[PDB]
Amino acid sequence: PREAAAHWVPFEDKANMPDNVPDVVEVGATSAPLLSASYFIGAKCKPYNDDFMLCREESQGSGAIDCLKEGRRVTRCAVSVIEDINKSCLDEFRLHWQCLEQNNHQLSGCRKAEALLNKCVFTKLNLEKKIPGLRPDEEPVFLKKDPWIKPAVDDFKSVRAYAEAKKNGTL
Amino acid sequence: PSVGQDLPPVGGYEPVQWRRNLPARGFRPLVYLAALCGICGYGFYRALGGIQERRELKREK
Ligand SMILES: CCCCCCCCCCCC(=O)OC[C@H](COP(=O)(O)OCC[N+](C)(C)C)OC(=O)CCCCCCCCCCC
Ligand SMILES: CCCCCCCCCCCC(=O)OC[C@H](COP(=O)(O)OCC[N+](C)(C)C)OC(=O)CCCCCCCCCCC
Repeated sequence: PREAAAHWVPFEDKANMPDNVPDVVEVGATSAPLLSASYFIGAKCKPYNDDFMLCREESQGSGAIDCLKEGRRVTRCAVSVIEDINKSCLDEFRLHWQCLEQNNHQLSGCRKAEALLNKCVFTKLNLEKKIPGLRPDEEPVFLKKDPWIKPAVDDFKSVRAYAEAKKNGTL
Repeated sequence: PSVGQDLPPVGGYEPVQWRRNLPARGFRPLVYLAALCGICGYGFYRALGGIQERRELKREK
């Protein structure tokens, strides 16, 4: 909660989780893949994440040890989402998060690869990207045409792929 | 006799300019103020539109 300052020393511990806790696959995705697939892991794994945080609320200060069984399932279902999005559109997912590698991981600077990825995942993985808390007669911001805030440099691969998807008629 | 001196022309010189040449230049001051308020208000339009757009971007992130 507070930052380490004044000569902090990093240390690691070679040790293992005990016998009674089963093993769990951990997420190997990085900040641009994770920020890319954030909306789709939030769309598929809403009740599991909600179960985890609601358990952690109900057992106060228990915290760590007593809702471990449910933090298993949130990691498992998000790994399921990212495996499925790899096998579905590895190329356009890659186009998206390689765009997000530049521009400070700003989501504002990568709209034209984001449209391709959202179409490809809604077509095949059939998850939709939505923003809740947004009452009607308020346009969602990744749908609007001529935004005020445009990126400095459109990346070249996604402009070319966006024009090719115009020409194919899939868009 | 007086030969070889410099003398004025027989017709005289043309008249020089010795009045003040300070013509009032510029638009009316109400034109500059109306232009000022227009330039400002269009700037406030674009600025507050960009602030609201940045707020929606912060919501998304
Ligand atoms: C490189 C871009 C520089 C832009 C200039 C800086 C911002 C503008 C400042 C406003 C001053 C102004 O331009 O006012 C325009 C006036 C001329 O109007 P007037 O003859 O008095 O008739 C007004 C009669 N009324 C009142 C009935 C309508 O003054 C001048 O032109 C004087 C020379 C300043 C030149 C500045 C360069 C711009 C070219 C203008 C050629 C006409
Ligand atoms: C004393 C101050 C009095 C101001 C009176 C001006 C009323 C003019 C009506 C135009 C409103 C409009 O139509 O522009 C609306 C704009 C743009 O918003 P948008 O993104 O397009 O809306 C989309 C709605 N969403 C976001 C929900 C989707 O927003 C503004 O804020 C600009 C207002 C004009 C600037 C006024 C500044 C006045 C100068 C103040 C000097 C300190």
